[PDB]
Amino acid sequence: SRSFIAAVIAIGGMQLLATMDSTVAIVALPKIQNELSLSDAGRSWVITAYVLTFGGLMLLGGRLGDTIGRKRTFIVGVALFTISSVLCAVAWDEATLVIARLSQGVGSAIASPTGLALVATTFPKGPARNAATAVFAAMTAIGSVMGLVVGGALTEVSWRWAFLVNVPIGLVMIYLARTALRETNKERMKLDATGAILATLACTAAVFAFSIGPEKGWMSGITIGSGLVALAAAVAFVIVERTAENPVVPFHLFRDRNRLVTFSAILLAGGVMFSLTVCIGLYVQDILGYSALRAGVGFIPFVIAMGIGLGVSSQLVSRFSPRVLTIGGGYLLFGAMLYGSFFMHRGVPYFPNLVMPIVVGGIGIGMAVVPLTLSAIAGVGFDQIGPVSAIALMLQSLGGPLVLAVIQAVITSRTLYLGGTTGPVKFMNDVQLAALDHAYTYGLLWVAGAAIIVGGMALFIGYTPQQVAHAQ
Amino acid sequence: SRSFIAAVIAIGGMQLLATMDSTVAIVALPKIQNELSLSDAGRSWVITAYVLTFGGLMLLGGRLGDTIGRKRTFIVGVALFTISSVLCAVAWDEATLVIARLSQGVGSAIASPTGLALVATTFPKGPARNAATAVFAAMTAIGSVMGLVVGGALTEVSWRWAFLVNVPIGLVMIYLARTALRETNKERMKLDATGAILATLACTAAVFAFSIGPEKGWMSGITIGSGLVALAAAVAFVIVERTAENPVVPFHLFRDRNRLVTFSAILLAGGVMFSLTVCIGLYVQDILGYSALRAGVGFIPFVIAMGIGLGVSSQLVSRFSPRVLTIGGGYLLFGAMLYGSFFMHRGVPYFPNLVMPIVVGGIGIGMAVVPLTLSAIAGVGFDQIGPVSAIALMLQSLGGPLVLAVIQAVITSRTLYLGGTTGPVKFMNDVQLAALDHAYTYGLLWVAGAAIIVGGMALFIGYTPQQVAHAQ
Ligand SMILES: CC(C)=C[C@H]1[C@H](C(=O)Nc2ccc(-c3ncccn3)c(Br)n2)C1(C)C
Ligand SMILES: CC(C)=C[C@H]1[C@H](C(=O)Nc2ccc(-c3ncccn3)c(Br)n2)C1(C)C
Repeated sequence: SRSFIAAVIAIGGMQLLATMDSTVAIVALPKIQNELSLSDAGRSWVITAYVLTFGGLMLLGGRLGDTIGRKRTFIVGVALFTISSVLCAVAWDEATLVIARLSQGVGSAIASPTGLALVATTFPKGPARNAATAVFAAMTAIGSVMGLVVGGALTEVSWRWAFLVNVPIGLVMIYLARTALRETNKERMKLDATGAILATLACTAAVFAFSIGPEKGWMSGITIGSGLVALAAAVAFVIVERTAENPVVPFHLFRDRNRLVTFSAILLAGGVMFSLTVCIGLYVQDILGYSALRAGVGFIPFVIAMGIGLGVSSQLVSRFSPRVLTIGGGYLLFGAMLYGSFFMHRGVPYFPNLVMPIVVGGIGIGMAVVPLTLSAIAGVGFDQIGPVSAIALMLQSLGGPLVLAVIQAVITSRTLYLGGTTGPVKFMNDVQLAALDHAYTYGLLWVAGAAIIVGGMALFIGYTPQQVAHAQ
Repeated sequence: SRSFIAAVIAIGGMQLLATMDSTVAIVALPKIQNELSLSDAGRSWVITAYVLTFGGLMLLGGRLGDTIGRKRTFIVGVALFTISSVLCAVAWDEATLVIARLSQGVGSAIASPTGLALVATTFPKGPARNAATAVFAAMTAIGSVMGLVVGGALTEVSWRWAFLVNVPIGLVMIYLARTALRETNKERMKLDATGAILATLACTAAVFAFSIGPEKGWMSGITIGSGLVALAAAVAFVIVERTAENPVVPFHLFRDRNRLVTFSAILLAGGVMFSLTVCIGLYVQDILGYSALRAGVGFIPFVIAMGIGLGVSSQLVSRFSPRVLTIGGGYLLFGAMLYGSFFMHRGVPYFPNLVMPIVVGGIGIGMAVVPLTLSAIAGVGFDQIGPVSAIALMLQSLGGPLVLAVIQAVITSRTLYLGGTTGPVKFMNDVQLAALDHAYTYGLLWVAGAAIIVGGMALFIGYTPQQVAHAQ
């Protein structure tokens, strides 16, 4: 009872912390610019510092779990995250802020992968694993909405006070991490230093190239050089992993078609969800003119609906195949994305027009999330959960930017076609506002079209409700 | 008053009669084969003579209404259909049945397209036209189900009495149409005999080739010759229509993207509806073992649901665009088809596994069909409505076989994949029955894919509610 609650909260705390930090950091960018006197490059670098280390230290963090221990790695990561958040709060110049953000991203990349391995190992297959997966999914949304609310609330005094909010809750997690999580005293495995180094180099180079491409121009020497470095590092990693004991990423796993389909669905679904949340935030905080507080408190129905959906999916996964639940959730998600696409324009009441799509989509996402997570880590084995979980988190965090960039490009092209301007929102006339509203409602259609493929690829799962939701 | 009801029922009764006769002809084939000792070729000729005469002379029937008179043409078509129905029952040799069916199909082709023209040119734009369209679409399914019931319950004594049920219906049509509909009083036009003859012979050649394809083969010289003749006839028709005084198929109004998209949507939607009806009837009769009478009794809720959907759509079209209603109906129908594809197999109870999908699909079809046809008959002209209606009915009745053949091919391939057998379903064991059940449940997914492409392509309609459902 109490032990299970403590264990699931300790496992899910890292996702809550990371999402809260990201949301609060993105909310209070321009007060930071005013106080620190930063340029556009500094504004980009503040967010880029997190992503560089988050992406460049994913597989390594997944592998160190067997090298040292999962519990020790979890507390180490949470402690580093808290210390680097304190450094972010105390940071006085641009260099200190960048260093602190890089350290916090290092802690996130060393702590997040181990959470999925912990949820796989601590609880065996059965109802306990289902409930743990539901809690793990719910913590992310709860953290996102809470971070949005607190960041909006703390916009009146200073941006420094916002980072310190990450200190107490994290400490609580540490306390829980010291009690519920146990150690099996299993034999300690080794690490493939060459493969891990190659993977880290390739990931860091790719992330740096992707971030610096649009900002400094494409094919600007640095961009192509970083791309070539990433390609060479990936090729060397693939060559090395062919005959290396305890691979960083086992390629022979990806032969099964069930797992390939599941992972591709994970990538696409993560991209769609990230694009949806970014677009809805921009539309609510830009077009309708809602403040940060109202935008934050308007997503509580989303949290409640997603929790209800996750609970229902956890209850019903023990008898129904994962593809059925995935398509069932997608049905309501696609209904909401169309209702919003057709009957949303500036000047509509919140209650009868905006909250119902939120509730329907949240319920659909609640049913959709659990079966994919259960299928990803199904029948994997202890000595191999690490890389699978690391790849799952990597794909979820990687699908986002590409789809978001495509949607923003479509919206910009539509706005240019309607007769608007690409300037700032705060210096816009009525015609440009109408053009932007129509462009956003048009981009929702492309998001739904992407969801079409996301769901159609999920018809080839093949898993049965006896390999993911029963004991042994 | 009573005049409105009389007009709408008289207009739709031709669709009712055609659908009922087609259903009762499909039902009573084995009895005719036993009685007349006809081979498979005889049955194929019997089923295909009506199709040949219905497709070959459709455009001529739609065009002669302007030169002769719409009311007079409808009267003549109904009388010819009644006489042919009387002749069909009292037959002694194969030739008599063939010629009676040919005459009946000729009459149906002459009379059916004039119904939509009468709807357009008799009831002014507004609520009256909406109600007329709703009832016109409703009694098609009403006639389908009542003809299925009559054929099931009447073929237990004598097959000849099945073809004698059309006489009272034809008599009430002739009386009501003579009493209610009134003369157009328009100046008589002139007919382009050469173009009409070319189009009629091209359509006849195409239908004959399609009929003789499966019976003979795809390599036989007869099929190649028929196809070449059809292509040459189409070339002659299109080249002569360059400077036709009263073109049979005007190409000058096909420069509107909305109209072309609407016509393609009509084609694909009609194909999907025909395929779904045929497949569900075959599934109910073959696998579940239901009798014809039980199937007829079990589809009355489909009629009721379609009526409810039409009633709601007629009122809703006054304020919303065709796109929104079409997509909502497609949403409900997609949900119903997915539920059928997943949770259906032999041995299930009838009540909570077969009524809800039927009702939801009926509501969706009702909400979907009305906006499409109002879009089809919107803004054409008093001198070109006939050809437009003829093209609409031609595409609606032509889309069926094209997709039904593909669906049946997929079903047979899937059946052979699991290792079933080909032939009669009554002589199979449990293995082949299970294989064929899985094949039908798999083909439902392809029908759903056809529906989703239908909706995606109908997303580009672009009409305005004012031009379709607003008066003056
Ligand atoms: C051909 C076919 C069966 C289409 C199905 C799509 C679907 O079911 N689409 C879907 C399903 C699930 C998710 C999702 N969302 C968040 C997290 C995980 N999964 C998403 Br974006 N789209 C629709 C309902 C249109
Ligand atoms: C991208 C997009 C907007 C997809 C929409 C499809 C749709 O809305 N599909 C649809 C819509 C209408 C009809 C129909 N059915 C009978 C008679 C007339 N129309 C049919 Br088959 N499918 C779905 C709900 C998946």
